[PDB]
Amino acid sequence: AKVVDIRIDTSAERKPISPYIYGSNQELDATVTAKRFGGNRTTGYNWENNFSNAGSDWLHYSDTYLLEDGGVPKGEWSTPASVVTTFHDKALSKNVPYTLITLQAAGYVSADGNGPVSQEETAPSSRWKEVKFEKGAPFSLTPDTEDDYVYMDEFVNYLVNKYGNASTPTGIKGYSIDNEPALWSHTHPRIHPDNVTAKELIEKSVALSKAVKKVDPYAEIFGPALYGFAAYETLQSAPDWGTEGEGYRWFIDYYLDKMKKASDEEGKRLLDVLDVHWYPEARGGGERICFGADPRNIETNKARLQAPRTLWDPTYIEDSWIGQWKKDFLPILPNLLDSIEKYYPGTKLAITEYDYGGGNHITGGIAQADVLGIFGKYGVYLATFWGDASNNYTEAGINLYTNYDGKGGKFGDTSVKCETSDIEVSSAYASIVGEDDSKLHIILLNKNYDQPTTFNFSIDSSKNYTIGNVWAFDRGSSNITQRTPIVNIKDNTFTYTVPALTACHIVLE
Ligand SMILES: OC[C@H]1O[C@@H](O[C@H]2[C@H](O)[C@@H](O)[C@H](O[C@H]3[C@H](O)[C@@H](O)[C@H](O[C@H]4[C@H](O)[C@H](O)[C@H](O)O[C@@H]4CO)O[C@@H]3CO)O[C@@H]2CO)[C@H](O)[C@@H](O)[C@@H]1O
Ligand SMILES: [Ca+2]
Ligand SMILES: [Cl-]
Ligand SMILES: [Zn+2]
Repeated sequence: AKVVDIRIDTSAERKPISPYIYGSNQELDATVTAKRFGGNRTTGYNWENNFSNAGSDWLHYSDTYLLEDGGVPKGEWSTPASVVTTFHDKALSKNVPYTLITLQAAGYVSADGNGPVSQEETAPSSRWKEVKFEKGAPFSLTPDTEDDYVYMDEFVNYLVNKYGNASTPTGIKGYSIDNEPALWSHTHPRIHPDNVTAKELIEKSVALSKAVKKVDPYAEIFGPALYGFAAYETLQSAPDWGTEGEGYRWFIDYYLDKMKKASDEEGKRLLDVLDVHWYPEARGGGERICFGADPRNIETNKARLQAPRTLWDPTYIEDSWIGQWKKDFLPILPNLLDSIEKYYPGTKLAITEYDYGGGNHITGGIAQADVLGIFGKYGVYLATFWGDASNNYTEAGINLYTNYDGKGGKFGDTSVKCETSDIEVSSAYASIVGEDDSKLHIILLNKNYDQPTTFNFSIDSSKNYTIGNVWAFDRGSSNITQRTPIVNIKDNTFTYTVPALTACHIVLE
């Protein structure tokens, strides 16, 4: 019999959980709290006519993909920014409080939707329009599609004119400085053939941020949307890192320090959120836990359940090149947060793309629930899962926090102290609402693969809990269903046995 003790103190370690950590990039069968318009297709997106380029994802085709995939009504295809206004309109209609829109910085955007762009048509060419951050002339709500430029501040002006600025209820709250710059030369060689330099990225980030904030001083700027660890460390061996990086432990520090320096010179914050993508490299059963992972491989599923620990646990070393060669930078969230504290205090942290895999398997659901608990506990500001609606268990993991009862019930927004005696077989996160502990929320995850786990709970609270309602998902179904309530609570202690591989949300009152 596996027995684990869970100890919670509702008065200790109280910290707000940002409401935006429960987001997505795609349209999911889950209640989300943030929507990001980003990814490869957004680098060459032209707001003036809605065309965009697939880059290496599909023969460098310039077409109407984003209009089609975004579900934009045909009659609006020629309307400026219809891809983005359709995107934000949808978010607003779903009561999503945060919309993050990627702006273009690689350099050029699609001039047309005429198909493949040849290598001989690498920008500049008739197939592209040059991006300029500041128009330097009066904005127009009807941008000229005949000239050679596309202006980012004019794009932002169009959105602010329509929705109000970021301080208002319907305004777009954040903008991203493009997408995965260290991969521009790989994903978008027809736009930016040369490997991005550290100097170039800072120059562009500062210039675009200034341009955006002159239009909407309340908008939050997100950067650099790094694809993965190699970019975090050296911006993918940036051509000038040997010189620019002198004295810096990794590119993350250089980016924060240089953005802080530019902000100090400008007189206002130019970087609001340090933004990175994290697709785990963790392996099990001979394969990575994401990207083509086989749900039949038990060792991979088991590795997926432990992988979230790389985000916070100093004692956990995953099986990957990062776990092997980059221990100095693990656990990853504390290292990113440490860098922020050292080089640009006050900067927020966001994970704008991530996927732990096994999306249609119970372990993908449990890992997703674990990751969200970790994001909340460690102070992540915004997070957006990258993956489609077929990831039913990932969606259950999100709904366990955002809509566990099907009627809007959600995890508390204030994290409180909650410790488990066995971090390998379980995870537990607790929260309350605001400053009130009248209702105590607990996400309890049993990672035991084939045996139930008995949990002995001990809670320190100003309230005496008498009932604990329960909602959970498991291998029987990704649908979250209400379970029999916990009723024998003695002096805020109780014992609850959970079946193998089950994710629960307990609400004590
Ligand atoms: O070209 C016409 C053709 O399009 C087909 O659909 C394509 C689309 O053109 C293409 O742009 C799209 O690309 C995806 C890509 O497949 C996906 O891997 C990638 O994911 C990246 C992400 O962008 C991140 O920034 C980072 O690198 O991590 C993630 C990976 O986890 O995003 C791209 C889009 O941004 O794929 C679709 C489907 O193949 C139509 O299907 C076809 O009918 C049209 O004729
Ligand atoms: Ca133009
Ligand atoms: Cl990158
Ligand atoms: Zn789904």
